[PDB]
Amino acid sequence: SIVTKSIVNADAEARYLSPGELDRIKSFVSSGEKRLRIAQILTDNRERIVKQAGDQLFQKRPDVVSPGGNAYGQEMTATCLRDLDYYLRLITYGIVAGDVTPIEEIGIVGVREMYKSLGTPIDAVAAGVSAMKNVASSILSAEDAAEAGAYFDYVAGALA
Amino acid sequence: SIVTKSIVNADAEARYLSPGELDRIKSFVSSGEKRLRIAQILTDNRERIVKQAGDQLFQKRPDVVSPGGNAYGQEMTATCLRDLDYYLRLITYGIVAGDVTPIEEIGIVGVREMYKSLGTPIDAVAAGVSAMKNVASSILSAEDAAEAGAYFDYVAGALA
Amino acid sequence: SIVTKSIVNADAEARYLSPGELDRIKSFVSSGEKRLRIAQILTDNRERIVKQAGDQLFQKRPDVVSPGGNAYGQEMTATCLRDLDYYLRLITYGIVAGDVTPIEEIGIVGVREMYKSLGTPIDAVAAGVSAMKNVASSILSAEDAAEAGAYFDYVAGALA
Amino acid sequence: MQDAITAVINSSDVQGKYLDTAALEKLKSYFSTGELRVRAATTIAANAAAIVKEAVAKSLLYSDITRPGGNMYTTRRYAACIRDLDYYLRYATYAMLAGDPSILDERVLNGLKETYNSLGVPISATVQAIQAMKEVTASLVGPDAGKEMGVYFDYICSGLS
Amino acid sequence: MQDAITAVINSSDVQGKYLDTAALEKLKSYFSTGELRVRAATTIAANAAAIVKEAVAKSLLYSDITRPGGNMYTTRRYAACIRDLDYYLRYATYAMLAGDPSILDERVLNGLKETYNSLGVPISATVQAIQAMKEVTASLVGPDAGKEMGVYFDYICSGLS
Amino acid sequence: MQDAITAVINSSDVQGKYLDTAALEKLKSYFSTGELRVRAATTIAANAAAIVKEAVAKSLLYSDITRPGGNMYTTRRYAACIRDLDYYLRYATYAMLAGDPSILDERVLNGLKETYNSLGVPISATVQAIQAMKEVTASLVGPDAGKEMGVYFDYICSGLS
Amino acid sequence: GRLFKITACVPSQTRIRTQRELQNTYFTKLVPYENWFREQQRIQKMGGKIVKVELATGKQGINTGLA
Ligand SMILES: *[C@H](C)[C@H]1/C(=C/c2[nH]c(/C=C3N=C(/C=C4\NC(=O)C(CC)=C4C)C(C)=C\3CCC(=O)O)c(CCC(=O)O)c2C)NC(=O)C1C
Ligand SMILES: *[C@H](C)[C@H]1/C(=C/c2[nH]c(/C=C3N=C(/C=C4\NC(=O)C(CC)=C4C)C(C)=C\3CCC(=O)O)c(CCC(=O)O)c2C)NC(=O)C1C
Ligand SMILES: *[C@H](C)[C@H]1/C(=C/c2[nH]c(/C=C3N=C(/C=C4\NC(=O)C(CC)=C4C)C(C)=C\3CCC(=O)O)c(CCC(=O)O)c2C)NC(=O)[C@@H]1C
Ligand SMILES: *[C@H](C)[C@H]1/C(=C/c2[nH]c(/C=C3N=C(/C=C4\NC(=O)C(CC)=C4C)C(C)=C\3CCC(=O)O)c(CCC(=O)O)c2C)NC(=O)[C@@H]1C
Ligand SMILES: *[C@H](C)[C@H]1/C(=C/c2[nH]c(/C=C3N=C(/C=C4\NC(=O)C(CC)=C4C)C(C)=C\3CCC(=O)O)c(CCC(=O)O)c2C)NC(=O)[C@@H]1C
Ligand SMILES: *[C@H](C)[C@H]1/C(=C/c2[nH]c(/C=C3N=C(/C=C4\NC(=O)C(CC)=C4C)C(C)=C\3CCC(=O)O)c(CCC(=O)O)c2C)NC(=O)[C@@H]1C
Ligand SMILES: O[B-](O)(O)O
Ligand SMILES: O[B-](O)(O)O
Repeated sequence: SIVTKSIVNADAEARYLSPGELDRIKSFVSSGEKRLRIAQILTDNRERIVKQAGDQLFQKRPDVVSPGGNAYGQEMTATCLRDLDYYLRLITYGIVAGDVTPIEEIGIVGVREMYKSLGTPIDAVAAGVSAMKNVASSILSAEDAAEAGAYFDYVAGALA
Repeated sequence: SIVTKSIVNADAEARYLSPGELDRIKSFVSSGEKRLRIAQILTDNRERIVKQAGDQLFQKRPDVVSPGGNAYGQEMTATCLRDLDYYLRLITYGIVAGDVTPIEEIGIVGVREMYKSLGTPIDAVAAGVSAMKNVASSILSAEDAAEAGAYFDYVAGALA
Repeated sequence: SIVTKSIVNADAEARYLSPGELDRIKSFVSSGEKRLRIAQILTDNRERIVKQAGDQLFQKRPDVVSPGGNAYGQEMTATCLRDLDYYLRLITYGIVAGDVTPIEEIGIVGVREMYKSLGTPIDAVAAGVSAMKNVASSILSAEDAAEAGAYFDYVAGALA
Repeated sequence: MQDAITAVINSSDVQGKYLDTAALEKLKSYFSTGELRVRAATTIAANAAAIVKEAVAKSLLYSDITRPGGNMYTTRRYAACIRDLDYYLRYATYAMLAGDPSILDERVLNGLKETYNSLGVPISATVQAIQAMKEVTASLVGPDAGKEMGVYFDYICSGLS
Repeated sequence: MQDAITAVINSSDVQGKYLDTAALEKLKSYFSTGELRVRAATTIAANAAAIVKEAVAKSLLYSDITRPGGNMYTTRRYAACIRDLDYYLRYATYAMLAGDPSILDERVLNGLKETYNSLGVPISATVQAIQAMKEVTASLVGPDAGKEMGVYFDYICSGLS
Repeated sequence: MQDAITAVINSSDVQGKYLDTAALEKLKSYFSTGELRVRAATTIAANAAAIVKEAVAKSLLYSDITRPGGNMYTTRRYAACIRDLDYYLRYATYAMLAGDPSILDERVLNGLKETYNSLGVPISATVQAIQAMKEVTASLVGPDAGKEMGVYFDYICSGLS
Repeated sequence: GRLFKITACVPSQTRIRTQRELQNTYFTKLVPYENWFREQQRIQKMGGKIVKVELATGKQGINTGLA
């Protein structure tokens, strides 16, 4: 959140917030409507966005669900969708927040060591997120899709 | 005190005091009765020194005792004289120790922050201290005035 | 020993031991029985090695056993030999450990400060250790004497 | 530290839930108090020195605390005391701006009671001073902003005792 | 830290004695197992990641620990946890190699329990994970080396209790 | 730290008083002994190693303390110990010159008993060795200076017990 | 090697520091044996007061095996 970021900076310089920082906060709190709207829509369609995104991912990345793949099997595949759901949720937190800090703190820091250990091909996880963006892109207004897209692109870029 | 300074210097180098430091300590102690005498003259004439110093200050700085001024009112004017007395007391301590360490630790470190918060014009306090020097110089021999003078000058320079 | 050193180095780099370190430990343990043997013969001839090194030292440095000398007198002389025995024992530890670390930690670090305070001529203690090397030569094969000698030289070199 | 937004996000994340209706309600309440908070902050920053000055005059000056033998005697100690008051004000303002006290625990109350007890700083007198600033700040920012700032002033106080 | 060798030496030194029979037996005993220790460390090093992976899968995955609310939830905590397991394995190996637990007290256990308690890291779940590592490790190095590694895994476990 | 001069100034200051008769006498007493304190310090510095050597010889040498198993065994620990003695002698001399023990509280006793106890450094033996230094110093500086130095040697000992 | 677990309080004797120094004022930290003498003295000269000293690594009187 921009409020926290501003407080952290001001505190680092042992001063109150600068008029510029306080103004950006004013703007932030008022221009929230469109972002909460976007988050709500993604939340409501979660089951569908993830389900269809999985389908796309497996079509483009069949290796992950074939003998030897990390998500091979009914249960393993279910776990894969569970992770996509985790990220979709994280994406909604980031959208309402106005930045990718919640996404970064809950699901990006250490993500490579986690998946590296599990044997999960992280680039494929990136693909599933891109897929969710795609599916989401058929539910959001071209503008809402454009704004939320920045968040999806972040997670995807970070998942490599 | 030169004794404390020499020890601190000596310890910083994990060594015994040098012949020079020990010699300076010898002069310091033998010069003890002299410094105590000067400090006594000030202590004895403290009321007149402070009272007449205030008179000079308020003459040169009528704004401090006029409405809106920091020392406006008899109570407030009394507190102003009390501070001058504090500094005069600190000055006698300095004289005895041979240096300004007693004065700075007790009344110089943080003095600007203190007076700025109180709303007291520190430059006027310096002037008041200089006035106490002027008055004290009317009872100290040229040699004694020269010695005590450096302490008043240190305080005035540090307050200004 | 080399086991600790390798571990200390590996830990410094947050890594497992290198193949070379592991190979060095393999040589260390396999050559264990030999080092035990060498140290054992020194241990078995300790009394003679110390006594003879003593006579040799005193014939060479009579000043230490003459009036005013550090080892002057029967009790002082016995204490001097007590020290040679201390070092012989330390040398046997080093031989078994494979390095001089036991000797360094037990009898080298602070040694110059100790003897200086005591007034003991350190160079003579060194010469006494070299005298022990010579006596050990008369009871060790050339291969053993060369292996053991490196320790004796370390000690004599550090006691300069 | 965390603000009111992040605080809600984290409460939902620990449950593994997408933000629901109530969570979303809390978020709106914050966003809607945003300009009032910024205003109060802007004011407080301007009156920073004056708030402390008055609080000090009201609770500490002309007592035993400032006279020889007091913990506020010597210019060095007086200055340190008002500096702390400055910290408390600034930090409480931060917390109010954020609508969350976490910054207070993380940056103010963290090892403070120990430092004060160790140095001999009278805890009670400090609490009185912080509370004097509460009364002073309230009369400047209005009852609402004053109530908010107050929860934070009291938060610091409670952590001292 | 000491290894089996320097440990015996230090104790003979404290008595002021040349290595006696008991001391010599101990040194010899270490020396006769030396290659077995190296062999075991080689295997562990080569299967380091795999050991942790199976241990985690056996004792930590698909439980409340990894789900929202559990200490392994969030990619940061997951990574931190397995990083710990990596530390334990690497240190237990050092200790096994040295034939002495001193490195564990000096470089690992020292105030570890306190750090965990303050962070909320479940000591019980951690011990479980270490115990699982013991089994996985033994399946690669054989019973004897598995038992010797077990000694150091158990030592780390006792230090957390 | 403070010397006899500053100690008086500080006690007067805490009372907010100018130097009264009692305080002026305390100051005159210090001034009249200054040259004598300087003379003693000169002598002590010239015989520092000698003082420590004789003291150690009288109190520590040829005992369990220096034999295998003793805390003064190993050249490493022998050096640490005589280094401490060197430190005690130097600080005691400073305290003597200052005519005030504060420097000992601040720079010697400050956490010493704890370091010693955690390390297992024998405090009884340390006290005996400082006691010995007191005796050796007195035989070089004369009865009066020997008693003044004794005040500071004892101060250190009391802080260790 | 050998490690000390120490706690101290170091005040401000020269300037009225305005940046958050509470973190640098009251502290608890591990200090390697070979650094304790120099560190302890550093705090002592700064008018700081030492509250607690412990041998964190436990083993006292090690003759050999200090790494
Ligand atoms: C012999 C080659 C010469 C000699 C020796 C000498 N040493 C001493 C006294 C002491 N020596 C030690 C030595 C050590 N302490 C340790 O912990 C270790 C490491 C294992 C060593 C080597 C100590 C502690 C003493 C002090 C007596 C004691 O045991 O407590 C003396 C006596 C000195 C005296 O005046 O008392 C002597 C004579 N003297 C020589 O001239 C040489 C060359
Ligand atoms: C894993 C089995 C589980 C778990 C662990 C966990 N640990 C931590 C954080 C830390 N771990 C350590 C431990 C070490 N550091 C070292 O240098 C060494 C060896 C010498 C060890 C053993 C430390 C110091 C920390 C502290 C912070 C850090 O990251 O360094 C965490 C993160 C805690 C947090 O919220 O920040 C976790 C999650 N958690 C589990 O649920 C289990 C079962
Ligand atoms: C799906 C795109 C692909 C895939 C996924 C997959 N993941 C797992 C297992 C786990 N994933 C996680 C993930 C998270 N934990 C967190 O705290 C966060 C942040 C919010 C995330 C994203 C965890 C902890 C696990 C371990 C299982 C558990 O829940 O405890 C699997 C199963 C792996 C296995 O072998 O068990 C799979 C299949 N697999 C693919 O190939 C993908 C491209
Ligand atoms: C006189 C030259 C002028 C002046 C003085 C003035 N001072 C105050 C109030 C205070 N002054 C102090 C001073 C000190 N505290 C210390 O510890 C030391 C060091 C020894 C000093 C010098 C303090 C603490 C106060 C606060 C009151 C108290 O004693 O508790 C006032 C009163 C201001 C008010 O608003 O109440 C005044 C008037 N004022 C001038 O204008 C002068 C040039
Ligand atoms: C003022 C109302 C009263 C008072 C205060 C007082 N405080 C100190 C010294 C310190 N105060 C702090 C506090 C903080 N530093 C921080 O970083 C934070 C958090 C952001 C806080 C709250 C600290 C660390 C110190 C010690 C270090 C320093 O001074 O910089 C003093 C001086 C103590 C001394 O004797 O030197 C005083 C006087 N004293 C009163 O009587 C009050 C009622
Ligand atoms: C000597 C009479 C005896 C003795 C001493 C001994 N001391 C140590 C170790 C330390 N001594 C200190 C001492 C001080 N720290 C200070 O700040 C001051 C004042 C200026 C003193 C005197 C410290 C900090 C240590 C530990 C750290 C270090 O050595 O640098 C040892 C060594 C302990 C060890 O196990 O290695 C010894 C042996 N021991 C005796 O038996 C005495 C009677
Ligand atoms: O300290 B001088 O420099 O030796 O006088
Ligand atoms: O230690 B080597 O360098 O790897 O042998």
